[PDB]
Amino acid sequence: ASPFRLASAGEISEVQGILRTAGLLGPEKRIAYLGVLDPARGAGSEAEDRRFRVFIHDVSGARPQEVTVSVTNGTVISAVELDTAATGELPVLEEEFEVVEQLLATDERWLKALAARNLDVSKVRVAPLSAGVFEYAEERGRRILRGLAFVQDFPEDSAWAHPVDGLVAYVDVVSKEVTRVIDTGVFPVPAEHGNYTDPELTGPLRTTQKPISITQPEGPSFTVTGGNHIEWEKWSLDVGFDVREGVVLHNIAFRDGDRLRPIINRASIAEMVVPYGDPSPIRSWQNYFDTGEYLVGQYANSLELGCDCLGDITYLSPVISDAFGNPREIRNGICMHEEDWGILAKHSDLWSGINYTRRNRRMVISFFTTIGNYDYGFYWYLYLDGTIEFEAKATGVVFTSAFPEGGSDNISQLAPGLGAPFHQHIFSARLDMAIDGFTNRVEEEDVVRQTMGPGNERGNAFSRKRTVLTRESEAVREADARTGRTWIISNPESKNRLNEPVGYKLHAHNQPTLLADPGSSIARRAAFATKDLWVTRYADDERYPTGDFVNQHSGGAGLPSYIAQDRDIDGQDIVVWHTFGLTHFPRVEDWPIMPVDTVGFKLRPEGFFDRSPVLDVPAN
Amino acid sequence: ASPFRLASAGEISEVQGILRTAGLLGPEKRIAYLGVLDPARGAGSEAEDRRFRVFIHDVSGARPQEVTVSVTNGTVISAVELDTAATGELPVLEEEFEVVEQLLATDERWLKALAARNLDVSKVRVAPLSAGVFEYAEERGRRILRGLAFVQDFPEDSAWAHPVDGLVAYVDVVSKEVTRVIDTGVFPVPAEHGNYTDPELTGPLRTTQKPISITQPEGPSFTVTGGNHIEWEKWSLDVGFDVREGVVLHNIAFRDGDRLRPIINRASIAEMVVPYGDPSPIRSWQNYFDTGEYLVGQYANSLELGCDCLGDITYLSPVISDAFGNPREIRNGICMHEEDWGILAKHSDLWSGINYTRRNRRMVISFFTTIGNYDYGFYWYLYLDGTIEFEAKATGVVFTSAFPEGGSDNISQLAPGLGAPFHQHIFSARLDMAIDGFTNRVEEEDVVRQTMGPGNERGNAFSRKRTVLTRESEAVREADARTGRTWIISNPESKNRLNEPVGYKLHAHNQPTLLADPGSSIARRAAFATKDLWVTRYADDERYPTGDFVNQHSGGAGLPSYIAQDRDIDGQDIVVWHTFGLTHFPRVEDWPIMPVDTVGFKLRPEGFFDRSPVLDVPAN
Ligand SMILES: [Cu+2]
Ligand SMILES: [Cu+2]
Repeated sequence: ASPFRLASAGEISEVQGILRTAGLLGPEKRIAYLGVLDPARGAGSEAEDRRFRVFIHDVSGARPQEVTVSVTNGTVISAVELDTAATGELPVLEEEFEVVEQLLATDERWLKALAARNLDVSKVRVAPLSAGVFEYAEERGRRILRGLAFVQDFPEDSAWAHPVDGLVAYVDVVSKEVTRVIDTGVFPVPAEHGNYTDPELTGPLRTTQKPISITQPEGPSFTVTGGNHIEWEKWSLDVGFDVREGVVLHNIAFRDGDRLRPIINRASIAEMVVPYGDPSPIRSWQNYFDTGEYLVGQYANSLELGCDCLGDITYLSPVISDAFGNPREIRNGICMHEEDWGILAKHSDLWSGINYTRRNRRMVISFFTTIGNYDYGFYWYLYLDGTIEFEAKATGVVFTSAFPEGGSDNISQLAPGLGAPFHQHIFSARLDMAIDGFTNRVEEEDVVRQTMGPGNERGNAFSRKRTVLTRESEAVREADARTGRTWIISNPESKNRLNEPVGYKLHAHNQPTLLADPGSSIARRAAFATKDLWVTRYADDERYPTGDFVNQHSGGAGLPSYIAQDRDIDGQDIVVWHTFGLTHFPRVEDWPIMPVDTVGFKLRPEGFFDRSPVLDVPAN
Repeated sequence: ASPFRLASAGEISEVQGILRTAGLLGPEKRIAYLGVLDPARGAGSEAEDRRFRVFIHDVSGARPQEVTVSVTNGTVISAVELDTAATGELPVLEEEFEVVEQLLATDERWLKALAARNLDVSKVRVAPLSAGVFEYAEERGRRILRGLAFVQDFPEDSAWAHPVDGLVAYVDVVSKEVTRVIDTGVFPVPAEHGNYTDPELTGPLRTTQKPISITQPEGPSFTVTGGNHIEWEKWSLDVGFDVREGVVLHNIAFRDGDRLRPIINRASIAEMVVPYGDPSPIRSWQNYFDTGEYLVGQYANSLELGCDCLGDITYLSPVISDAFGNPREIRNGICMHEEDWGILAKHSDLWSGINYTRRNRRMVISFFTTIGNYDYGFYWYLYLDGTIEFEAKATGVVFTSAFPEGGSDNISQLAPGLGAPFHQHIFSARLDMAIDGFTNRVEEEDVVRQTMGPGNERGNAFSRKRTVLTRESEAVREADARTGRTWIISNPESKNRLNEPVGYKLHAHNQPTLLADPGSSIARRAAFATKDLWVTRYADDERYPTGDFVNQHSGGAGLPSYIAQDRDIDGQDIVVWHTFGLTHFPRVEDWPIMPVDTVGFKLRPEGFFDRSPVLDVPAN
């Protein structure tokens, strides 16, 4: 049995049983996070000790704990109470989100505000959002949620079309008290509806699209063994799933003839922040840490065939735990399939008379998640030529506000009186590198322009330069699209036939990074987002760029803390953290429902192979 | 019917008859370029007048002429003699390429160079490349091609694997003289073959790739009328083909309700430069102007179904003129098909209970060309949401040299002793803008970061700024990926319902531009490539960023010349020229045959529509 297989429903139940038996899961206990711990550093280590990490919250306000249980031996390996005001609060529970609207509905200040706007309280939906850490000392140690109002005229109506601006409430979800209600002024509530399903808005439906059928008469080319192990066109990997990160890929390797050579030990989107740049007090605290605070894997959708995933699809239905330890499966939550990718290589040679053409194809592993108004698709691609690529697709309904009279420098109009606060969606891919094994290093490669003169008389010469990042204090790098900056992860002791260290080159999209002022809370809490690439010495306890407990943490927690250790990264077990995102000034065509936009990165072999790894692909 | 239809065989033959009748096409004349001209500006279209422009070369050595004929009226509109030493030589003739190897084979200095290397002349292929303008005063006014040697061991051998470095010959293709033979020293000639079809090199072929059947049961969704008029999912356009530019798109328009709205009047890749960065005198003059010097449309491949173009494909077989004025058809030279493009939009709403998912698709129009060792595919994409995108695909065999013992800063090693000089593939897309008509303008949009303080107390705010480029003198812009710089083309007199000028935003990949020293011959001849964006006031004689005659032509024509006019581009008939390219540092993975690498750009609607233009897309 592989130590990388997906956690079984019975394993979750087993952790529940172990926890309750240990008396760590009473009536007031809630599992805020639960996930298996994959194998520590070993090699010939065979002791199958399946362990799970759990964050246990206490509804009575009693200190929460971080517990590690061995589902194999049925024991509690560790259990530590947490001082949340120091180390941060646990992830928000879905139940806590639910209580916000309820409480506000019976709060005088809230009802007072709704009354002044002639808004029927039973029609007002509340988006219960993370609070972060700002200037309210009373919040330290307490679990707060901040709610924003949206009018829903009827059950099937889209409330996002009707933001109630000038109003925000702060709710303590444990004592269940409305700590604050702020009403800066009445703003008219956008009247037009945004029901993209209403024929009055859609108009007659197109009858012009003919069907495109993608089939595989002989089935797929990849094989799935042990439930989540993929073998496809020389590639080898394990598809894992975590409630916090979503799909995680393990042991990405390419079989170069005889040997199965490792490339990336673990690949995942370790974080994703969505900061808002509207200076209004109503939204200036708004910053979603979808992965850290909400847990994107928890909200994974059940993908439909022919709708979400077209073609010959192979599904994985991961199992997560609920607030009480009961296993829950996300039916068809993961799509696995291979798709045509046009031309791989082509050449019509005059001298030899040989005309050669080959088609490319990509293995696709994906999942979609819904975080309130937004929906995000996470796609990992494996190409025939050895390229690894990640692509995040953003859709959903844009978060609205009112559009100020006289316009705004931080909000765009989408409809009459309907505003759309500017914001970014910034991802962090954590890549536990394993280029032909763990001894790796990273070089920053810049294009080098040369001056016309001796040795370059015609001024046509251009070169390249590579700077090795030796210590962590010099591994916080920024982009420079102008000089064609990329980053190469190589293995100093593994050379190709030309006696050069094998490698893989990371190609970033060079999108803008965190725009917020450097002294802001969000710049402190999402420092990872302020730079494009980070390199750290590997450590089993350094899993997220923002830290373990992101919710309401004061700042400096993940990457900036890890880097401060200043460890040696030159030819060591290393991890690459790549920051990449979309800076969003919503447009009229993003309303009522935003068409997909994407961001990503990819890594290509750079002297990894001895020649093209795709010479054996047939004509077809 | 449509003045935008493709030139027919008959029209070509007729142009030949008109030139002949006019005494402009006797036995010593050769057509170096022939193409139909676009209808003149202004709705004042007094019937059909199909005019063609021709560049006529004289094999006896007499001055060439540029001629415009009205194939409709059977007249010569104009015909002028060309002083090629001032205005540039005509594009290279296919026949002139054959010449080089032949002449060299009988030259004593050449045979002497070959003998010094123990190479059999009958086995030495010569790559006859464009000359450019350097320090050879004797070349002024003459049609020169420079030759580089490659050993081909047998008929089916790939000579690219065996470059003969240290040797270059200059040849006058009209007087048929070998003007120069330069030998800098013997180099070992790389021995390994690069026969990617040799079973011994490929190893047994994979038997693991199952079929991926892409079919359209009811046929395609697009219609082709009048030979080249395409109508697909609200889009409307004409697919034209020019021997110099290749596929050209005309009258790109989107049907918005009852109104056919124009977006781009004309789109084409107006130039394509491939500069080499090896300071060796053997190659320091190497710079392919594939479009301007070689003419990409003339080397377009015949695309095979199932191999090059997969799915339900509608082909176009454009007609070009051979060197004598006879028409020549390029069978299946252009592919037109629509393809699935994943998720268009997706949202699962808690509050409304509505889950919505829609698929995207794109109209693809492409062709592939072969310029000696390389092959480039040109792909234009039209998406359901109104996005217009271009993608250039680079493949084939890389241009080799010897890898110097002791390494190199401008050449990389691909095999033992085999080098690959550093180079770039830079394109220029000419976009004759028509955003809701000709009255357009361009703004450069930068993201704006804000300082924490009054009005932005929490330092989270970020904005954007737009600068209107009013005169051509301020319309030569550079990229700034750091500030998310983009360019918006709007129609100041056409507003969306929110009273905002409709527009389209151009998203560049922000790859490095021309690396050469600014004082070099290439920097001046490919000045366009030194900047990302140029905007000009439309002129019927301003068609190429490099001018009409690029072959052995110095700076003095093209964009830098047009720009000096400093015309008004603020709310005028304007043209956008976007420079974008690849910096290729050849890797071992690119040998023996290069796997596809890509580059491009796209334009997305920016307040062009009144809401998402895809609400009428059915689920089915
Ligand atoms: Cu957004
Ligand atoms: Cu290249």
